[PDB]
Amino acid sequence: INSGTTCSNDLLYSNTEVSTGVCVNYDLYGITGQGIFKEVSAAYYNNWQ
Amino acid sequence: ACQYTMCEYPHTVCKSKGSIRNESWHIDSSEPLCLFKKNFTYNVSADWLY
Ligand SMILES: *[C@@H]1O[C@H](CO)[C@@H](O[C@@H]2O[C@H](CO)[C@@H](O)[C@H](O)[C@H]2NC(C)=O)[C@H](O)[C@H]1NC(C)=O
Ligand SMILES: *[C@@H]1O[C@H](CO)[C@@H](O)[C@H](O)[C@H]1NC(C)=O
Ligand SMILES: *[C@@H]1O[C@H](CO)[C@@H](O)[C@H](O)[C@H]1NC(C)=O
Repeated sequence: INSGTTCSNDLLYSNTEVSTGVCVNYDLYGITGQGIFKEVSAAYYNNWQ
Repeated sequence: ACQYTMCEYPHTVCKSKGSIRNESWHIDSSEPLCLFKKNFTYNVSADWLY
């Protein structure tokens, strides 16, 4: 107990509810803020980004 | 990254053509307090690593 790796949840949804066009809150991978999403076609991300 | 029991004289032993010794750089067969455990992959034919 209280040491190791196999933790319990304690976490939020991880919801696939990316709602574009409106203003939302976000907590993406640690970074928090408010913004508007908009879908686009991009290729500059790599497999660690 | 664990809580290992390291030797006084650690070494490794190659696997392509093994030597007379035995790769004995720890003995901690207790599935010990491992804070981190991971596996990543790399190219076998690449000359340098960084
Ligand atoms: C990371 O890879 C190593 C080597 O591929 C894994 O070690 C093997 O684990 C299996 C199952 O416990 C054993 O039967 C083999 O003898 C091990 N090989 C060696 C060379 O030690 C290791 O389990 C992998 N780790 C994770 C977290 O997947
Ligand atoms: C290496 O380990 C094997 C199996 O335990 C043993 O038979 C052999 O003698 C060991 N080698 C040395 C140099 O002690
Ligand atoms: C890296 O791996 C790829 C896939 O096999 C191979 O084509 C390439 O030659 C490797 N890189 C080097 C420097 O050998």
